[PDB]
Formats: sequence, C-alpha cells, structure tokens
Amino acid sequence: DACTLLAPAAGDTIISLCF
Amino acid sequence: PALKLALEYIVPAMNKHGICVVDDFLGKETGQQIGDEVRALHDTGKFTDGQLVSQKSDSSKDIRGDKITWIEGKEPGCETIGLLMSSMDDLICHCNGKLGSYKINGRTKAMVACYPGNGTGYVRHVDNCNGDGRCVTCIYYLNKDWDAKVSGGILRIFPEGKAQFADIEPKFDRLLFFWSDRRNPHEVQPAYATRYAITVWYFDADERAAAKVKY
Ligand SMILES: O=C(O)CNC(=O)C(=O)O
Ligand SMILES: [Mn+2]
Repeated sequence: DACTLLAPAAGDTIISLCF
Repeated sequence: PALKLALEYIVPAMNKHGICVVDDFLGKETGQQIGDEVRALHDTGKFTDGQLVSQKSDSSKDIRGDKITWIEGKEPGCETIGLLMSSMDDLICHCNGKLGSYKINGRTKAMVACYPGNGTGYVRHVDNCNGDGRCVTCIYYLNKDWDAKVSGGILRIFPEGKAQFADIEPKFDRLLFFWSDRRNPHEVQPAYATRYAITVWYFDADERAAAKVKY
C-alpha cells in the first residue's frame, strides 16, 4: 500500500545491541 | 538510576499506553552540549533532505520537510551525542524481556533532524509499516522555551483505535518513547522556528531477522 510512501528511511546500518 | 527509571516508569508506561515521556533526561548542562554539537553539525551544511522508505520524488518536502544527518556517535566533535546514545542504549537494554514480546538487539544510527521553520513538518505517518524490525522509536528534543502557540511544531500522536491523541511539545532535554508500528500514527505539525531533535530506532530480534529474509 501507500504506507511506506510516508515512512522515514531507517538508514543502511543496524548496530548490534544488548546481546 | 537509569535501570530504576526504566523498570519503574518506562516499562509500565510503554506496555499500558505505548507512549512514554521522560523530561529532564540528562540535565541542562549535558543537553546544552548536545545542542551545541547539533548546531555545529548544522553549520557545516552537511544536513540533507529527510528520506522516505519508498521515495517517488527527489524533492518530497511536502511529506517531510526536515533536513537530517546520520551520526554513529564515534565521530569528531560528537562525543556528547555519543554519550546520549550510550545512555539510551543502556536504558533500552535494561528493558529487555519487559517490553511486551520484544527482544531488542540493535538500533539505527542517530538521526539528527532539523525542521528549519517556514511551516515545514511531517504529515501523519507510521514509522514501521510493514514489519521492517523497528519496534521502539526514541526521540530526544533540544529546543528551549518552545511556545507551540507561536512556533507550532507539535508532535501529535494518534494512538490506534480511539479518538484520543497525545500532543508532545519538542521540549529541550525531553526523551520520548513510542511503539514504531501502526499503533502510533503521528505527525509533526508545521513548525515556524528552528526545531531540532535526535531519533534512534530500536530493532526487535525476531522481526529484524524476518525482515532480513524478506528484504
Ligand atoms: O520529530 C518528531 O517529533 C517526530 N519525527 C518523526 O515522526 C520522524 O522523523 O519520523
Ligand atoms: Mn515518525
């Protein structure tokens, strides 16, 4: 649907955390 | 104590309401240093247009009119942003096992964002539409003596399923948490003064891996 037309980009990187 | 704050205040507020506001998170001195680092980053001209997951136009300011830069926290002159990120990570990891079914095992870089007044804003949207793994949105605000009646810029959250809403002023040293999925549609109403904030999204382990196999 059109939801992702409005959603903020998350960037190309995920930084591991917690465990 | 960060842990005590998290379990006593943040975990209940999130599981009951899906939104949690913590004022005076770091104190005036540290928050001021963060504001200085953000404004120095802005002064270098590096900020670029906020991006959308599915972008169709090079210029999409009518969807979101903010300018941003991504920060890992290890960069030169960004030590205090890094301290802010370390504080948030310590808090969140201490919530694990208590934020519903979520087991957070990652985050984005920090998104430093500036709405440069002039009626810029962000239309009502959901952060995580399609299970991209983002489960908690964290935003730290940096704007002192913010008067919404003059400057706009209110974050209005419309929690799903009821005519209710939560109006969050982008108040200096305020830390905001909310579920990133469709439970919390939200908008930044047009701002008429410079409006700074730092966002980090936190990822749920299982949804993150599923999103990985799906993209
Ligand atoms: O800055 C705010 O108050 C809210 N920001 C967002 O909803 C976003 O950037 O995705
Ligand atoms: Mn958002």
